[PDB]
Amino acid sequence: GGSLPSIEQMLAANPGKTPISLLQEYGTRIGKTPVYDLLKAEGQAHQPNFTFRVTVGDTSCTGQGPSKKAAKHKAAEVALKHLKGCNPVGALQELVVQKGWRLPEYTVTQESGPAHRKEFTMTCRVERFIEIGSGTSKKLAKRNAAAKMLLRVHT
RNA sequence: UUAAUUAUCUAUUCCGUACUU
RNA sequence: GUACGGAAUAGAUAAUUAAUU
Repeated sequence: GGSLPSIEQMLAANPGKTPISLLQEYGTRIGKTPVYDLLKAEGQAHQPNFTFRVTVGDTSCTGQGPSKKAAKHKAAEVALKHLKGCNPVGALQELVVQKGWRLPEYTVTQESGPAHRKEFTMTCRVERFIEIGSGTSKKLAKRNAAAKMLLRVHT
């Protein structure tokens, strides 16, 4: 167990999780709760812009990012401080089609065990070339495999 | 006609963390 | 019962790129 909790102690004990999930764990000790408000949601489906605000007791702060996840993450990170007071897949497809080859293909060969810390290994396939990559999602794994493949097919 | 990328929402499944009964 | 977080599947919306017609 433990005693006399503090916001300085979480940074040494579990800084690996989001400040969103971590800031509410601190809220329970002080009786406060981090309320989340979306300040902004606009832009094209290629480079949009998001804003979050978090409120903990008599204080509130904001954060921003290219996604809903990145904007909420930065805002919780700012509250904690005051409480302490190109596409490789598309580039490869454009080459593979220009070289006269058949369209690229992707297949998973491996996966991690824990679902909360999932990982993937994916193979890229071209008319003569084959390469492998990995990532925290099947979409990220093919992106990594495409990045290594761009070095193989290109000369 | 085909392939690839990105953001948001809803539903389902799995997993992790905190609080509470 | 509540809040936050990741992965997979399905549906809806939107923008972008390449090849072909």
